[PDB]
Amino acid sequence: SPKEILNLTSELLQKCSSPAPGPGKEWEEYVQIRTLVEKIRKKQKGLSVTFDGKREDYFPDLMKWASENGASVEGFEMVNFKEEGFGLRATRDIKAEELFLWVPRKLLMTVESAKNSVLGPLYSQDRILQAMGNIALAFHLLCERASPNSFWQPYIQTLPSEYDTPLYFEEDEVRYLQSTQAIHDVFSQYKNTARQYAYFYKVIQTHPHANKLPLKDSFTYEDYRWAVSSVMTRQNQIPTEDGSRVTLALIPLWDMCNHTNGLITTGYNLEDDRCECVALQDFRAGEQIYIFYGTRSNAEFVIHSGFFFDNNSHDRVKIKLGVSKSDRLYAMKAEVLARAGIPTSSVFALHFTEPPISAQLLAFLRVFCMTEEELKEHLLGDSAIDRIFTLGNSEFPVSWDNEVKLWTFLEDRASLLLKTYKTTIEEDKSVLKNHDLSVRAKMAIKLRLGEKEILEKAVKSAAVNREYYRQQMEEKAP
Amino acid sequence: TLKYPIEAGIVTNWDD
Ligand SMILES: Nc1ncnc2c1ncn2[C@@H]1O[C@H](CSCC[C@H](N)C(=O)O)[C@@H](O)[C@H]1O
Repeated sequence: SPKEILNLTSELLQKCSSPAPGPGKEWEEYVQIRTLVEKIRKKQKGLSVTFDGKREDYFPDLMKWASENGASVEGFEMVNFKEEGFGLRATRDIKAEELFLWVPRKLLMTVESAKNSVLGPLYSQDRILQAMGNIALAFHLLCERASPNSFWQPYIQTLPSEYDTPLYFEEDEVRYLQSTQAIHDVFSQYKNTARQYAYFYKVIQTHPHANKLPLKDSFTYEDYRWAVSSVMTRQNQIPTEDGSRVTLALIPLWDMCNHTNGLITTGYNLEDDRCECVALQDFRAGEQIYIFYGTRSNAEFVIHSGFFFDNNSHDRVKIKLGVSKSDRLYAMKAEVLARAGIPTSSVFALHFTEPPISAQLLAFLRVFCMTEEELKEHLLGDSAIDRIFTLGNSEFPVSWDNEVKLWTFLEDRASLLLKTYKTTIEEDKSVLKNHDLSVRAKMAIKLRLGEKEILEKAVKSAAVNREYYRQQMEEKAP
Repeated sequence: TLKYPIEAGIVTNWDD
């Protein structure tokens, strides 16, 4: 019943437009939303458009389409790589820094091609589509998927039919993330996606500029979950045709590369109007070709990329810290932070790779622990180098007293965070070792384990710095 | 080095 779906989505829109609930209400709100999304989903028949046969059956047509439009198709082939999915495998030796992959702009799906597509009329009227280039790309993808003769059909027919973003997690798979820092961004993703689906289902079914959309016929929640997951796992920022601005884009062929540690070796060539990728390392014939996606955390890889990357050298966990207005020194601390370019309250990161805290966090902690006299002396100074550059540098303390205070705080705070997790490090390792787990469950348990391993490293680093500066104070002659 | 580096799956804001 289309009128029942319209009533259920109206209810879903209102629920997901409520304000954020207080501390400790987030899980039960997520369960409230899952209940209504699942009831809608089980009343619908999955993806509106499906392709018979195997995913690999369509890769030859992708290579042929890419070749005819000026892209590189020589020296690699599309292969199944088990738990990494499909990817590129070298057919011949490829040297590091060798240009081996390129994709002309005509092949890309962009916000610009979305504007000139069947979505164009609705794009020009809808406030959300105009503001959210990633949402516009998602609907561009759904519109072309539902088009029988879309130019990008060879690309769309080779995209995965599902993903491992948390949108696809079962309830108990998300439950593994209770009391983690990452779960809050999982909650947000689910609520955003459900709100957007309900909003656009109403728009597509009622707006006159949507009357000719291929989605007015059928537009299921699974359609929208697939579109946003496709975009978040694969989208890229590229310059516009003249280079004056940037835009979001899906890049066929190149986006089949899987991820490894390294540096970005993909850039846009504006002069030749194409994406270009040089080899991250030497790849021998028969070896998988990897690229480096970007310096993202494992929370970001799980939530936005749908995988957990082992030995992520950029892994980190978010921590929120601020000066309280109850602090009798709030005004002076806020003034010092402003001079340093740091907000009074903000989100920092604790890093896996040494050092565990950045210059920004060290600067904040120093200011947070300054005495009134240290604040006055700092504000009286005016050397440009002392606004932030020395303030965040480990070898330029305010005072040994200040160091002891800030490391004591950081040790206690990282220790406090560890105590709030539902499981310990070794409990997690026992689950991973002795249990048969789904792919998505393993991602969740590895993620919560990784958060705690970072926090314990921060505890031990803060403790040794506290002990070091306490020793320096004790050894100072009286 | 790269005038326009491309980050695969760059994180964007989805809060409309
Ligand atoms: N190192 C890695 N380990 C596990 N999965 C990876 C990975 N690098 C990339 N992926 C997967 O590849 C996706 C990015 S697109 C890369 C091509 C993809 N494997 C495909 O079959 O279409 C991610 O969402 C993730 O599912």
